[PDB]
Amino acid sequence: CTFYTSLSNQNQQNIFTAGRRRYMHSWDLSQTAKIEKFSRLYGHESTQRSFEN
Amino acid sequence: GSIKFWDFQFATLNQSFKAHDADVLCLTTDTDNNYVFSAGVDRKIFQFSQNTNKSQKNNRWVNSSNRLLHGNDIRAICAYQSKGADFLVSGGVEKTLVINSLTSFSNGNYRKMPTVEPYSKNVLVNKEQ
Amino acid sequence: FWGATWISRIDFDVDFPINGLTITDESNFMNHFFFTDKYKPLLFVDLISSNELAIIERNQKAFIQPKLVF
Amino acid sequence: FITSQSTQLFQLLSLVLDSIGLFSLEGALLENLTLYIDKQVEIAERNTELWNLIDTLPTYTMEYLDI
Amino acid sequence: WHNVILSNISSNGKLLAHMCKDHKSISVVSLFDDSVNLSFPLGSILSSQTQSLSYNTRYVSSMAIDNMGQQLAVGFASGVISIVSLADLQIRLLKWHIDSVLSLSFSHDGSYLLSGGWEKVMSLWQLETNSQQFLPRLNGIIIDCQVLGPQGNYYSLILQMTENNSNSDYQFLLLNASDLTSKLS
Amino acid sequence: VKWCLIIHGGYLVSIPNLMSTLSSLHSTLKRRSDLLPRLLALDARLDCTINKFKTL
Amino acid sequence: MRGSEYQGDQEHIIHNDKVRSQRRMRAFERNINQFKWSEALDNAFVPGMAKELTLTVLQELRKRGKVRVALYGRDESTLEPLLNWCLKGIEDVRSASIVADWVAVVLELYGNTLESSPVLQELMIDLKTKVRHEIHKSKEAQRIEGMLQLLT
Amino acid sequence: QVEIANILSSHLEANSTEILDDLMSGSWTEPEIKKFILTKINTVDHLSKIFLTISKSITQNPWNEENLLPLWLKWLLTLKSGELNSIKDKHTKKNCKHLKSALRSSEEILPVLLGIQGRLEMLRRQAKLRED
RNA sequence: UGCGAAAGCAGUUGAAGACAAGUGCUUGUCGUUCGUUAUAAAUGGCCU
Repeated sequence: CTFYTSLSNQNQQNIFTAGRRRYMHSWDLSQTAKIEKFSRLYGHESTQRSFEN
Repeated sequence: GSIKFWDFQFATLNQSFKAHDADVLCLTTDTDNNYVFSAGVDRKIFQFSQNTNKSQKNNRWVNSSNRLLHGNDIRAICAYQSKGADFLVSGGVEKTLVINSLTSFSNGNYRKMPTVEPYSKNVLVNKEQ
Repeated sequence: FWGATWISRIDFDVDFPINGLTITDESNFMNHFFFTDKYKPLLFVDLISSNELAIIERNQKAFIQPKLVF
Repeated sequence: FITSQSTQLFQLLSLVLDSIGLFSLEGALLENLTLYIDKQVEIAERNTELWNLIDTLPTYTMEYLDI
Repeated sequence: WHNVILSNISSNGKLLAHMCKDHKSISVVSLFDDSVNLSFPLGSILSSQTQSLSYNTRYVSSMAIDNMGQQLAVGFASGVISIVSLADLQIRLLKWHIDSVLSLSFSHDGSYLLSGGWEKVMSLWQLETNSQQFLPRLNGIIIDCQVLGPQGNYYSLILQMTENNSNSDYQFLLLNASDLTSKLS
Repeated sequence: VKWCLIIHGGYLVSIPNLMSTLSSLHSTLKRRSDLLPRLLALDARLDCTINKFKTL
Repeated sequence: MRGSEYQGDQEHIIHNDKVRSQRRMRAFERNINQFKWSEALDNAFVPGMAKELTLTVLQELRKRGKVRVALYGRDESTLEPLLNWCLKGIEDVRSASIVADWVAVVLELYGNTLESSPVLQELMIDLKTKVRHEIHKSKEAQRIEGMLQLLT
Repeated sequence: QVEIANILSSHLEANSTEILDDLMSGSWTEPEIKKFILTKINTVDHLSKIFLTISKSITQNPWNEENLLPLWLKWLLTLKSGELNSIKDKHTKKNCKHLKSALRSSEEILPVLLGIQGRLEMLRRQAKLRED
């Protein structure tokens, strides 16, 4: 897992986490959490069977 | 069924195209290496083009088009160009040649030669008996 | 006269009415009337008798590429 | 009169046989009525079949050339 | 301009591409400058086999112009898409839609193309490898498609629901590009 | 079934309710009869093709 | 590897997105989903296939409007499995209506092939015998229905 | 049988109004009707004339006990269906509509008759029991 | 297309202009008009 801050828009803060799974999570930044899942590779799924690294 | 373009000096992959649905049995290119033509078991001929100047500067190929012309596998393909000639000749398990134009492959007309052209006769008939 | 896909007959005592995928051939090669295309392809054509014509004609799994039908 | 748009007349007949009941009807007349109906059923079957119908190389060949 | 059959404006809002009967000719013009000024007959783009076939193959239903003006996508009622390189009028065929394509839109960078038609499926064509990604089972056929964001965060769609013949039922769908989920319907 | 109706017909007439108690017969008989028009349509078509190749 | 057992009992926010596993789809369903009309028809007539499951794929294909589409590229070798089921399916009340439609199309679509194929003809002779038998059963059910009205 | 076939052939060429009477001759049998249609009806005009005559007759009285005209129509349809629909005459389509309307009535008749036929069977059986 | 029940009962599908192809003539077309109630077919099928 790792923090991320957009180099232009400093107000944009995000956390990316991944595991031995075919999807990756992103957490934009407190009642709830805005979590998005990246699970689409656009035709290149064969080369990528895990997002862990 | 993939066509891959490798950088020679570094021996590294530049592009990968998943074009064919089966084996790619033969490849050919035009004189200027502006076009790459591939054919195989799927009976299709794919055209990969780098003719545009922007493509040439970036060194990127584009899957321009494909055509279905053969009734069976395409084992052999070759290209020829001169000031008065522009041929893309293909043949295979169908046992017949197919002739196209390299520059106008997408839109140009094509000819399917006869399977047998009896220049040398294999049959004779005797009027008597 | 006959070819791979055509048969023709010419009478040599009558004169006719005057009225892309190949080399353009700018360079040199070196250095009464009956026409039919009904019969094709032809292996061999010749006469058996004065009125009998012999026309001999030709009579594998492939990768399936479906044609859409609605 | 029958044994001598028609469904509305026959459907009216089927109502009659229901009104008459089993006890009342007489055998000899039942024979004549049965024969007529069997003829009609055959005709109705025949017409229906018509109605549905309305809705519904050699190795060697010898030929003469046209010259 | 006279006798404008079809008209489109780039995502930037700085280029206008239009087709006229002056059969037909396509011309692209920059709005705020004189840098871009091009015109060419539709016959040059159209294929010869297309000329042999029915009128559906020669009839355009959609037209999209890239921000830089280097590419122009033409959709046809037959379901074929043709990307034209404006520099040399070179054509590239993308053929997935079985019926008329109704909406086309380039991405901001120009490396992706959103297409939609009667299939009720939104297709993202990856032009680098000619691949595609799908978002099927939308509520209706895609009248219009567009990329909405500085980084293409959102996709805006217009759906038609052609089942109801009595009235045209439009629905505006704003999807999150990250996971393609309806941010606002 | 046919003999039950013939013999016990008088008794069956004088019953307070028949539909509820004989509901199974009505459903079963109703189902078969509803197929009758379709089967005639199939039979006519089968005869048409059967006649054709038999004479040819 | 000691963290799998944890279910987030002590955490602030618990986030669940995993989609529950749907049952595996059968071969005929996958072919329909992929628009394989002809192959889906083949999966209908395979050994050890449930009668109800065979009726659905035939009803789905009709509902999709693909009855001729599934039947174009066929000959006597691959047509007999459909006719074999039709021979037994005509008897049942549930599948009688579907059999009538499918048998109608193959006749209207393979009249010529029927003439030159003796095996296909025999399938029609016995089929005509069976449909004729159903006519007797349906006609009787009308008669018992007719007299059953007399009682009430 | 040969004399009637030749007479019918002449009347078809002669456009006689006696075509109907020729078709109603009792000498006709089923195989001869097949033979006459296959061998003698080589022109579309003759095919149209016979169809028009039969269709008009059956339309007027679809319930005629005489089965012969239906047998002609049945085999005329079964054997020459390709040539019949090739005929594009508007009246021929109209005559087909009138015939279809008359025949369409009959199939509606049938479920009622089977109901009546069922009751009569139950009635006869009861009488036999009372006799015994 | 009108009416009606779902079955069906009546009634329609014309003219001009322009374009393309073939040879002034023929056919086919219309992001052209007026009037009347009035086959298809660019190998092209749905994500994770």
